[PDB]
Amino acid sequence: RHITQQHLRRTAEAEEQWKLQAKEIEAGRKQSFLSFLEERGLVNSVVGQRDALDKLITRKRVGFYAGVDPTAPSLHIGHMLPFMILGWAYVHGLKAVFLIGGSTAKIGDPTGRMDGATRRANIANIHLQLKRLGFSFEKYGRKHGFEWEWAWRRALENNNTWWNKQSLKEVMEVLGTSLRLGPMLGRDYVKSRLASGEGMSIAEFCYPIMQGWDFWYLFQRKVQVQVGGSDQYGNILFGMDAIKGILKANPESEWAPKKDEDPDLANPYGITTPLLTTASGEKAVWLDKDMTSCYDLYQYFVRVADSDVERYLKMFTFVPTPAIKELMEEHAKDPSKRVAQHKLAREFVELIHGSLSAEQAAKDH
Amino acid sequence: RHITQQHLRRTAEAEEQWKLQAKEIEAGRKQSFLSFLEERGLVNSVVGQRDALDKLITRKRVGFYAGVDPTAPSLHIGHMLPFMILGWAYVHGLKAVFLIGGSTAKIGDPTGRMDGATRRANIANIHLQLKRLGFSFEKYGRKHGFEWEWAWRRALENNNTWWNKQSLKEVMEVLGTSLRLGPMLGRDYVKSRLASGEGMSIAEFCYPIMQGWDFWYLFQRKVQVQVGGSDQYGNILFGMDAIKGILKANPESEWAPKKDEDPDLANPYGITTPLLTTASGEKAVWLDKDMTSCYDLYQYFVRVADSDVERYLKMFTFVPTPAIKELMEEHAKDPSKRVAQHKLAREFVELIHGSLSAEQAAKDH
Ligand SMILES: N[C@@H](Cc1ccc(O)cc1)C(=O)O
Ligand SMILES: N[C@@H](Cc1ccc(O)cc1)C(=O)O
Repeated sequence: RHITQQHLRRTAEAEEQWKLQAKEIEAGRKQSFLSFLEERGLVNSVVGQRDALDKLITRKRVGFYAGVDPTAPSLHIGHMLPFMILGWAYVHGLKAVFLIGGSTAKIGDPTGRMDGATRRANIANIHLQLKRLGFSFEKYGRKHGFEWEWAWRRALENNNTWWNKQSLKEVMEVLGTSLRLGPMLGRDYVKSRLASGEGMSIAEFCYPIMQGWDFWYLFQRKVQVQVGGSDQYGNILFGMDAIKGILKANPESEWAPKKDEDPDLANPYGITTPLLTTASGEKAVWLDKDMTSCYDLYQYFVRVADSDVERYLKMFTFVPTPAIKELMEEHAKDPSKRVAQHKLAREFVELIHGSLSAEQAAKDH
Repeated sequence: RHITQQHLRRTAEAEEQWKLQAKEIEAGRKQSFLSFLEERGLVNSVVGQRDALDKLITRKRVGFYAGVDPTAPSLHIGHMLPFMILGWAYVHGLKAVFLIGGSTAKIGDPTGRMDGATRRANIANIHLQLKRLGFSFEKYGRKHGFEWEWAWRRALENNNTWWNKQSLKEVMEVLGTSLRLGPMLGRDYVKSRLASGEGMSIAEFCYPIMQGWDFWYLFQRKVQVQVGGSDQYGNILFGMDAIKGILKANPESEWAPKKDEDPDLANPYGITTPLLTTASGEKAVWLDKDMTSCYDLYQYFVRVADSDVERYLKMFTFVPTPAIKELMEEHAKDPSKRVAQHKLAREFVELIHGSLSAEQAAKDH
């Protein structure tokens, strides 16, 4: 009854806070969120106009989301950089949505290229890991630290929440009529797999459509930025162009920027993170304690190159940048003792497995 | 309660009648249904092995269906040949399904290449025309004539009965994973429209998938033969190969031919009718009295070439073939008087607009 009143008031107050903060940033006194992500090295590139996205985040309490296909029994450190971004986003009052690809995983992302019983277990375990990684980001966040507010928004979703019932009709009418075949047949892996004679299924060919429709679904629900690994660039761009195509064809839409509104504030954007390598190829260190014990995880992060510990510290921890600047000189004193590698490992193992587990692994090694 | 008992008994009796009739045909004493359709010139070609389809129809009380996309405010004589087949099928105890393309028409069949308000009216009017064309086939049938039985089955469907809710997920999993992209990109109009730079939408590209899924939906419901115009050959073959692909990948399926069962009795088949021309191109004579009065329709069929009145009589009427053989000699007496053209016109105008209207138009002209 009157709860809509309280909630609406709170919303207004949040908007005020964001407008003041926006005056701070845009006048120069405070650093924008995108600039910060860059100084942490979590931004491999922006899908869309970079300054337009900085403008969006500064002017608007928007939402971010990253998706993982449960094609692994557990997460590994490779997935963490998008989530790091989400983490940051969350503790900065922006909405963070962790998405599990329940339906998309049954097809498999054909970039850059299984049984159900296994896949269901994978879904369950990763769902647990992200459910606890949320609260973990809250704890770890309020320690460095960020004051938890009522405006903070966190969400864990599984896309088959809507693919269990999403009509093919609606997808074809709303989105299918906007997408053009030629451009899609221009995609890299489509050219590759058609040239090789290996080919594809129609299901595989329609994967980026399904992912774009996840993006659209979350777009109607205040999520405007999609975050992913570098490899996902193509899928993210495709998403944006998809949503735009919808708006450009339903200009009367509840989400289309009707003049005189700034289009940069209504459009979708993307962020791609760097790619981690084991001095050779991509990434395998799990986050399931039963596959990678806390001692083994810690052990992995201890043995990080002296050349890399800076970027790694900026990307995999919440420690302030100045504390890193000083810690790196204090490390330069005697690099023999892994001064930085140890802070890194302890920080991350805490972020993943808890503070007690982290200090246990630390005292051990 | 006990109504399932009565119905099941009736079903058994029908199966008996069909088995006896099948002994008649296969021993030679009676003509098969496919052979009959051929002697009427309604069979331009068979999609699948012809003798296998003859075998199917002879051994099994299967179902037929033809689809029309409401992209015209009314039907025209061009649509009639598939329906003629259906008509025959119906009056022979086989199931006949007339399908309106409520959803497919919103996309438009891209072979061999609009607003909603109009399209809805089109749907309504064609729905009326087919609803009355069914009862019309019953009347006209029991006049030549065929004894109406309890086993006779007739149906009028609109595919958005299931596209209003059909999940994209189910289509992709069941069918999308079987379809291969390369072959589809080999389709004629896809090569044509990609070469020209005109291109397509994804919705257009997925049209034959939707139509194949209509075929699959009706396939689960005892309909095994799809009938269409010659132009629809590609769409029908694609349908068959689609259904087969489903069965070949779900061999445990309720509809897959598990040995030792004859696959020819479990597979889908197609029939394509000839194409009508106005001595130049395709077909425009409507069946709506408000667009083509009974006098105008009759007038069209009166002026048919003497060279063509035989095939036209075999295809557009239920008159027995011998009655045509004699009527064509009685016509050869004095071709000046349109002896055959008149029987043709009267017959068809009766089949479409009623007996009284037919005799009115006849006495007029
Ligand atoms: N494509 C991502 C998973 C994903 C699933 C759904 C999305 O909406 C986005 C991303 C991967 O393979 O890791
Ligand atoms: N393709 C047909 C219409 C149709 C629609 C649905 C079907 O399942 C079959 C046919 C036409 O254009 O005339």
